[PDB]
Amino acid sequence: VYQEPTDPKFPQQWYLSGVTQRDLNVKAAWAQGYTGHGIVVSILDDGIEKNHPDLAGNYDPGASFDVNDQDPDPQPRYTQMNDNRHGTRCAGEVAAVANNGVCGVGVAYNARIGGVRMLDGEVTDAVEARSLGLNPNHIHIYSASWGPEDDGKTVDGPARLAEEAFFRGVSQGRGGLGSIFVWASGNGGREHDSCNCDGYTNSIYTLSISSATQFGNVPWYSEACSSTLATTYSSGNQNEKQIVTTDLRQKCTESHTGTSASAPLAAGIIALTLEANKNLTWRDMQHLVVQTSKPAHLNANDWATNGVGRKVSHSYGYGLLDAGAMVALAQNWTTVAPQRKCIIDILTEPKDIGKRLEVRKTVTACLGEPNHITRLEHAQARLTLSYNRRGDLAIHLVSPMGTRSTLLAARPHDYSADGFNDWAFMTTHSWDEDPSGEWVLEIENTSEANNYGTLTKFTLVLYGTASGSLVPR
Amino acid sequence: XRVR
Ligand SMILES: [Ca+2]
Ligand SMILES: [Ca+2]
Ligand SMILES: [Ca+2]
Ligand SMILES: [Cl-]
Ligand code: NA
Ligand code: NA
Ligand code: NA
Ligand code: NA
Repeated sequence: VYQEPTDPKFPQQWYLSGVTQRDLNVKAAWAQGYTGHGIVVSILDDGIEKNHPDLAGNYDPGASFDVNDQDPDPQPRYTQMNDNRHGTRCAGEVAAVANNGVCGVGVAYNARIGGVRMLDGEVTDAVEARSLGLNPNHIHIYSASWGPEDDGKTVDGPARLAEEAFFRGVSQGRGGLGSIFVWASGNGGREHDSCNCDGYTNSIYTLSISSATQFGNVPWYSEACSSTLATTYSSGNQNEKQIVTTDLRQKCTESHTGTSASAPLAAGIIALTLEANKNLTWRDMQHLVVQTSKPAHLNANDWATNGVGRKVSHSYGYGLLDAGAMVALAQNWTTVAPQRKCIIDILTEPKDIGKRLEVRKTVTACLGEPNHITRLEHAQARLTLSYNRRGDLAIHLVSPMGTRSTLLAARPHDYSADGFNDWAFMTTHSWDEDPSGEWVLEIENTSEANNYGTLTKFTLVLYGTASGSLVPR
Repeated sequence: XRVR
């Protein structure tokens, strides 16, 4: 009965549906009746062309604002270089209109789509906070294809107002269920960047999304880290197809690329999922992504099976999003229990790093207390350390179930002598594991240089629950 | 900072 879209470029949207199974399985969700109706997505970027032929029918002024100029109208600033095309391309991936003879279709082609014009100017902490906290009882899902510089040297995250916006959003947004923040994991692959040095992607309040090429490979721009949750298709080499979306000046493009394209596709899939169950909390959504994402046919050299039998990669998280499986699992989903937080101060004295440091600690994860965790969600190793050349460090964290998370890989361009100041390295790779037992932190000098430094604080922060486990995969 |  379901008739797929007839838009002229829909046949070029290989990542939405194909016979090849190299797709996001979105048509299967459409055929179950989920196309985004009633869900509101906002693109936090350089503006949205609200009169675009393939966006106008879905555009939502209530999902939109211009923070750069402080007015309601997020229209991009037109320039000769077309610099401000980026948000319009992201918007079409989410919610381009279907069956209208124009371009292709959004993942959630009946969702309402808005944009916050906030990148076209100085992006201050207050700018980010006003964008992340925009209309949080109207907007369901925020999509951000931007972040700190991908030079492979920067360690940067949200400052106070932005961090407050994340916490207010997941606590009080969406009627108390929590705003959904979707983040692009980054374009710093060529610089050997790590998305754990990015506090937006590294945050537990964002779903950080990585990219795969059409042929199932790790793209040149991809950043590996333990905080990534899942993956959607994006661009690769010039023999691989790219992303089809709305472009500036009312055009259609078939050459949208990079990490920027992956987050909007995830945001669309999450919109379909919210339509299938509007009562999902922000943590529910991350559970669904973990349980339904698909490693198969994604190539990586670091696939590992965690303690509950799920395959996980630092390039891909739990793998490709599967929209059909998301909306199917969402329908009868039982809300997860309230989030518990167990804070474990590991060190009794500072430790010289030297060539290599290993810190072992057996934990009870708040046994006997209301924050006892037997089912891990996110885990953080909040580290304070000094070191003479930060990019020579590699840091690994091993869970009691034996899951080795790379918190930090070598960054050849990171010459900083600033160390880390209570930086909350995050891993998703031990999701649903029991965190009781021996944790191991490994810090090593990956260069031949005589480096030196001291680890002065290691707080292991565990989030999760104590009920509801599934039989391991 | 912040980059697209
Ligand atoms: Ca404006
Ligand atoms: Ca269309
Ligand atoms: Ca980065
Ligand atoms: Cl917290
Ligand atoms: Na709440
Ligand atoms: Na995140
Ligand atoms: Na254990
Ligand atoms: Na052991």
